[PDB]
Amino acid sequence: MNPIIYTTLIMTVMSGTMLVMISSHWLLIWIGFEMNLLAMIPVLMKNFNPRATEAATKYFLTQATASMMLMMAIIINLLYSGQWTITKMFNPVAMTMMTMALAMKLGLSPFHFWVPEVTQGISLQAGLLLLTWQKLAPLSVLCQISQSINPNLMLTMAMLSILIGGWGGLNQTQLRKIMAYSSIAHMGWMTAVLPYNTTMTILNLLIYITMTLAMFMLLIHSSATTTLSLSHTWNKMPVITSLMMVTLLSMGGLPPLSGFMPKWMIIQEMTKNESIIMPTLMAMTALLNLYFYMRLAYSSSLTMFPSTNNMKMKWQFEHTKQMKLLPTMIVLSTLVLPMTPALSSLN
Amino acid sequence: GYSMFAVGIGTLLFGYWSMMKWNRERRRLQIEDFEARIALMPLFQAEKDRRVLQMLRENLEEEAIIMKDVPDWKVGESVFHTTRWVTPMMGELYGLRTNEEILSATYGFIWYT
Amino acid sequence: PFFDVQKRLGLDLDRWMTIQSAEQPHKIPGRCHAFEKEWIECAHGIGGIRAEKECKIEFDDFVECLLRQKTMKRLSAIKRQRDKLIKEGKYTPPPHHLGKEDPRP
Amino acid sequence: PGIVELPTLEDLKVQEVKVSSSVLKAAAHHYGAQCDKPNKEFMLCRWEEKDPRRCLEEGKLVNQCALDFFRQIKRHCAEPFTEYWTCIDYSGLQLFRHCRKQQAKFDECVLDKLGWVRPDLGELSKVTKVKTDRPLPENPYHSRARPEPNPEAEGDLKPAKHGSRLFFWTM
Amino acid sequence: MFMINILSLIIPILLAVAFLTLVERKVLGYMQLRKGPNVVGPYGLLQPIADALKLFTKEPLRPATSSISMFIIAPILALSLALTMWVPLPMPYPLINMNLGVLFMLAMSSLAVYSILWSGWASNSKYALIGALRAVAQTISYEVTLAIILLSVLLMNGSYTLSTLITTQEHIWMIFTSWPLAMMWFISTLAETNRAPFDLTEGESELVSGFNVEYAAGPFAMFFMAEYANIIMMNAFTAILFLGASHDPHTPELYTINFVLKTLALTITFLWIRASYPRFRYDQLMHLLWKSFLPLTLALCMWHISLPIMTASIPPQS
Amino acid sequence: AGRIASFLKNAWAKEPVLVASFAIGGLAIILPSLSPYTNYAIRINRATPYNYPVPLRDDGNMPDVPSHPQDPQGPSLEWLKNL
Amino acid sequence: MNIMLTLLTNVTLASLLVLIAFWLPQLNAYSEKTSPYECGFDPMGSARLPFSMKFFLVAITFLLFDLEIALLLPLPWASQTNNLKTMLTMALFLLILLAASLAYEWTQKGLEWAE
Amino acid sequence: MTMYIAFILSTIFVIGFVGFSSKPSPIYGGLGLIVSGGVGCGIVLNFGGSFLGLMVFLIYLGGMLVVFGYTTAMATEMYPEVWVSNKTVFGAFVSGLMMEFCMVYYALKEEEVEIIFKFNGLGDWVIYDTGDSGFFSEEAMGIAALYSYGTWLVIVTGWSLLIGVVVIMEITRGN
Ligand SMILES: CCCCCCCCCCCCCCCCC[C@@H](O)O[C@H](CO[C@H](O)CCCCCCCCCCCCCCC)COP(=O)(O)OCC[N+](C)(C)C
Ligand SMILES: CCCCCCCCCCCCCCCCC[C@@H](O)O[C@H](CO[C@H](O)CCCCCCCCCCCCCCC)COP(=O)(O)OCC[N+](C)(C)C
Ligand SMILES: CCCCCCCC/C=C/CCCCCCCC(=O)OC[C@H](COP(=O)(O)OCCN)OC(=O)CCCCCCC/C=C/CCCCCCCC
Ligand SMILES: CCCCCCCC/C=C\CCCCCCCC(=O)O[C@H](COC(=O)CCCCCCC/C=C/CCCCCCCC)COP(=O)(O)OCCN
Repeated sequence: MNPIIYTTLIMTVMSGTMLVMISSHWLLIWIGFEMNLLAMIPVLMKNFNPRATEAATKYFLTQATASMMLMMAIIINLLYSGQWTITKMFNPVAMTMMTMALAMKLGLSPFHFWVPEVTQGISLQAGLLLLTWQKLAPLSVLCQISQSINPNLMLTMAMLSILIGGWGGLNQTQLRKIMAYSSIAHMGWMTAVLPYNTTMTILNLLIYITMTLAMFMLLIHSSATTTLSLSHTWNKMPVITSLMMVTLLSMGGLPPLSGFMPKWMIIQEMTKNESIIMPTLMAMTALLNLYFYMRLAYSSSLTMFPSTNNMKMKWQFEHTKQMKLLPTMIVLSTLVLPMTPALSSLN
Repeated sequence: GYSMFAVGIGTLLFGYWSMMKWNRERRRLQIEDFEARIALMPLFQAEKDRRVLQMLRENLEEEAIIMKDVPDWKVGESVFHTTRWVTPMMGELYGLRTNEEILSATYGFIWYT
Repeated sequence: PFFDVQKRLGLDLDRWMTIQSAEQPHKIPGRCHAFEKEWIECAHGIGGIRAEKECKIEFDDFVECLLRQKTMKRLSAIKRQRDKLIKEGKYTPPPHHLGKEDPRP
Repeated sequence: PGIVELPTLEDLKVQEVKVSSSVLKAAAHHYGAQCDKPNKEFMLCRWEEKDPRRCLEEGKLVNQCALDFFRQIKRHCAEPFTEYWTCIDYSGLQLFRHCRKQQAKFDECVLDKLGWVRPDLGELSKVTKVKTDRPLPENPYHSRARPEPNPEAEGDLKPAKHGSRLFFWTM
Repeated sequence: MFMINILSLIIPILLAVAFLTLVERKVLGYMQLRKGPNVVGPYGLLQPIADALKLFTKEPLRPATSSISMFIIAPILALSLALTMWVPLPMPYPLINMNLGVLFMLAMSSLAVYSILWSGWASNSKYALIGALRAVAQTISYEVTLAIILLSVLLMNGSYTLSTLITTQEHIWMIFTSWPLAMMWFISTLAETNRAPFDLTEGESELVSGFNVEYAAGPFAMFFMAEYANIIMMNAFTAILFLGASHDPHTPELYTINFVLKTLALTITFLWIRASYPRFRYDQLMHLLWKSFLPLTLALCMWHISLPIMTASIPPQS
Repeated sequence: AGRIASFLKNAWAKEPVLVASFAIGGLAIILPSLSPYTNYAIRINRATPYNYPVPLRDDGNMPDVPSHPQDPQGPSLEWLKNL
Repeated sequence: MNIMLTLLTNVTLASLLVLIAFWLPQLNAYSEKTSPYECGFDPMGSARLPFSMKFFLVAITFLLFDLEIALLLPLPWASQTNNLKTMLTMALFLLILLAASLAYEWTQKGLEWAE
Repeated sequence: MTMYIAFILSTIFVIGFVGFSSKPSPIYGGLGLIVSGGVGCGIVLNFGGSFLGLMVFLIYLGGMLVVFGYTTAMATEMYPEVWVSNKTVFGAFVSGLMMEFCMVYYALKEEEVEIIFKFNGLGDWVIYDTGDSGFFSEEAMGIAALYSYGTWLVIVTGWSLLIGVVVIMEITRGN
């Protein structure tokens, strides 16, 4: 692919997301989604091979079905109230269809199956984009229509997402599928607090995005897509594996690391309403994500796996391309808890 | 080579000038017809108001005759909280008439070719 | 979530098409222009929570104009009673209704 | 929700203008030139009251003015008007352009007999002013009283008491 | 009374098609230094009747491998659409007066391709399939350019009503204003009717009979009649669009005579072109339509939007 | 200025269709901004009376509004007859 | 109503022509007569086998260019607006965008058929 | 009740939808979609939407021509399936027909809420407008307002179409 064409496609993806974020008209929001998908399909196919083509096809089918349901919900809402402005969604059937369409776009359970497959079928850069930038538009719409949400449906989907993310991640040796299941669980956490406080949703999204960016950038720096290939990195660059171990611990939600901050905050918010059983269940379930993060840390940093002879040659060369934002991303992923009250600036 | 291009360009320019003159004349004629319609509009509005009111009154009297059997039916009761005038839905003007008039009132203009 | 770029810059990217009571070409009015105008003026500035209760009458009138459910219910009741009366044979329907009416311009 | 007030049938009776569309179109310009005042009064009533039940007398006056206009036209130029409107009526689109001789004869007759001048192009489409003793309606929409707004934000901003007050943080 | 109008429209069109077959044969003969049909009937005037009687008393075949439903549906669709395409033509008054007659013709013309598509597919033979795919390619070649040319020409009419074209060309023919568009439209109508040099769906030398190779007797005659009716109809549309006859409301017969004469001239030009030139390759038709006609058509559409605004010559009837 | 002349000659010798298309498109783009009759087209569009002109209530302080269609006040279309 | 009657009349006439064609003449159908035609020799494969399309990219581009026709059709009515400058700017913008897309597909060998 | 024309057209619309949704073979699916496009054009025409109906019919005719070519190229088999050549396709078709007939009977003989709300029938003529004014078509004016009011829509639409051309070329580049 031409670099000019790649830049144009990335800019079109971002423009579709921005159009979703700045629009007041439902038609313009739908157009933003369409433009984002149209530009996103070729980016997933940048390195051409059958797996990338399969991932792109599955992604297109899922997102096109979601957009059809989105448009039908908009039209039903218009039928029962001649309104185009994104507001309290005057019809409940239309609101149910809207919620299901947005959940399918986000990959929330039980519309979760496509996320591990698409993530595994594409490159690490495409996976970074898909798991970070592609969450902004549906979450922005959900934040805008939160007051009309049905808490039962969204809470059911969020709890299912957390459970399924943990259970599915428990079974993986491929790093991209691990990241996808982690994303599913974190989306569940984000949507669990949405009917109560959208500021907490934004805070969780920001912290998750920072940690995911650090994770994907560390995985690109050490060209590993499997557990066994990541188990070699200690014999080439131990600093990368140590930073990865601390980042995994933060993603597990352990204090005093930054990944503990959202869950903590969310739990507190849920106890400001009554909502006692659900946060307890959510934390006990997030223990599963912590377990498979810890297994990855065992494989890559806390023990030393056997290496190969040809690795000696790799000792003689340095990394050519350097990521300028990786150190700041790591620091923000780990040492940010003491600045928790700054979340007031989010609302 | 040059002669053919020149002849074509001259033909195009002559056609452009003729069409400009004719289109301006047609615009003036349209303005005149629109002014005639504007002059005629108030009488049509008055007769339309009288026709609508007469149909509504006939429907009201017929409904008052019909619906006196039932216990709890207020005759001529509105369906709107507001007390201002609401344009009739045309299922209210032609609701008690033959299907020929209903067809002519609904699809008469669309089907006229 | 929503970055009100239009409000900050005063651009009007899409607000011209959000409602039916907003500056149509040739001043063509919507079928429910007055009802929507009244509901909007009632609900302006007080927030959605208060508007959902204090502007319920205007919204109900607007929805009745939009979908016309009660009007069809009333028309169906009248027609059913008339049909029963004629079937019993007591209706004695008028000439204008039957198409024998003296039309006016 | 209350009953709907409707005029009686007897109140809706008026002498009718029973000439076809071609006849009306053939005399449209002179009709708009002569009967302008009652028509403008009726249109102002119609657009201000927003209720057909409140401008019935104005409609009757419009009908009376049209009847007087057509009575005069019959009295002075029966034949030229008949020829002109027959010419207009033959056309499928009822076009002015195809019958100018008959229009010229009708115009000459009305000018000589009644001193009537056909309006120039763009004159009947003007926005005019009308003098009426009818009071301007105050609530033509029958609007309810608007709910009172949330009061306001007032006073000077002071730092938050003891900071954020979030768990153990003292700032 | 309206059914009488429908019959008086559709029966004379069929007779005109029948005798257009004879006229085309005789014109080709005399341009090829021969005579053509002059034996059965004086000057071959009974030849179309004999051809029709022979074709409708001949056994029709149902191929063993064919899909029978589509096989029978395709000629019915072709003939019915060809007859229907005539109803909005003002001569000077149309049978059906439409606000958007031009768009109606466009839609029905783009529907007519499925006759060839489905007949070729349902024949279940290789030559028919090749002909149907050539039809797909031909439509993809011409459709967009044809639509843009139509819009560019109608930017001076003011609407899509076909009768307004009579008043638009009251003083001058539209060809004097848009002769490049007229040329491209003429070539596009040659391509739209599958006529030489763009007769690729039949392709007699390459594909035997092409899409209708399995058809015989009456179903084949129906395809023939639909094709020739489309010829006459498209040339009548061109005559109305670019050479506007003067209409006197008290004497429509003069307009009818003038319009019929212009239509016959354009149809004879079609026959002349068939007799004069060799056949395109069907990729070359696509390249001609997409690399030469399309850019010029886009530029001329820009020019015909800009020109009425520049010269304050916008037509009426918003 | 000399190489582009050769480029134009070569384009005219190899792809005349594209040369004509680009010339026509450029003329169509740039000419309307240099014509004095575009505003005449705008005025003609504005002078077409699609809707009824609703009269204004006389408050006694509008000397620019005519009291009758034939009064000297109000807009004029006399510019349109000379076009 | 009239258009529906016209459609019914035309379809009925065509159907009656087919019926007459199939019921008037004498039929003698046998296996060799109804076999597929391939110029006197039996076909090797089936006509239902995949048939390669060499101009698939042009077909997709035709799908995309067909919607610009729907976008540009209302131009005769759009030319009657009061703000002619905005309308002309937007129409020229759309046509320039279409020309740019055609130029992009042309220069990247997109109009060439597959070999 | 008046001639049932709109109801008949909408029923044929649903029937064509069931025809292509049972997925016999893309040839017959395209035929069913063409039939649905035609009856939808008729439905929209009966409501005063001449331009929109004609436009949607033209667009879907072009789309189905491209789909026919692609079906011949890439979606064929030795024996293409019809609605009566396979038990799954026939079962889906019959189930769709019975579902439509049951819903029609339910909403016609009774007045009950299927999913959203209730419905009694009375024909679609009741909710019409009886609006008496105009030397123009309102739909034409609204659609033409795209070039004066919808500048933003024109911008985003044109950008999307150009991006679509670039996107299809990138996707089919292969390598
Ligand atoms: C231009 C378009 C419009 C034209 C207007 C006229 C339309 C004409 C109608 C279309 C059909 C044209 C074909 C006419 C030929 C006859 C075909 C058929 O009807 O006849 C026989 C139909 O008959 C059946 O075979 C059985 C006999 C009748 C069946 C009994 C049904 C019960 C009816 C009661 C009868 C009692 C007396 C009726 C008078 C009151 C079929 O026999 P078959 O050989 O296979 O087919 C080939 C015919 N051949 C021999 C001429 C070649
Ligand atoms: C800060 C960064 C700036 C650069 C990045 C900008 C990214 C967005 C791309 C273009 C900016 C959008 C702004 C234009 C919004 C359109 C509306 C506004 O401009 O007003 C219009 C003014 O129109 C003007 O002509 C401006 C439009 C011309 C736009 C030129 C095309 C530029 C787009 C190029 C980038 C887009 C994607 C790439 C495509 C090549 C209409 O005004 P008017 O008609 O009086 O009144 C309407 C109200 N009425 C109907 C009651 C009368
Ligand atoms: C008095 C001076 C006149 C000035 C006129 C303006 C400038 C005229 C010259 C500008 C460019 C002229 C054409 C381009 C240069 C020559 C053509 C060329 O580049 O190579 C030809 C080559 C085609 O040949 P092939 O298909 O590759 O042949 C294969 C078999 N051998 O061209 C190309 O590769 C790309 C062609 C792109 C066409 C552009 C698409 C359509 C755009 C025109 C529509 C209207 C435009 C209006 C908007 C622009 C306004 C300024
Ligand atoms: C003052 C401002 C005015 C603005 C400028 C306007 C003037 C512009 C002048 C130029 C207009 C010319 C229009 C011609 C359009 C296409 C011409 C063309 O170049 O096409 C040819 C080919 O076009 C054809 O020859 C058509 C092929 C089919 C022929 C079928 C029969 C021939 C026609 C017989 C006579 C038809 C008469 C047309 C009008 C009939 C009446 C309506 C391209 O093919 P090649 O030469 O191979 O080059 C491409 C590779 N470089």
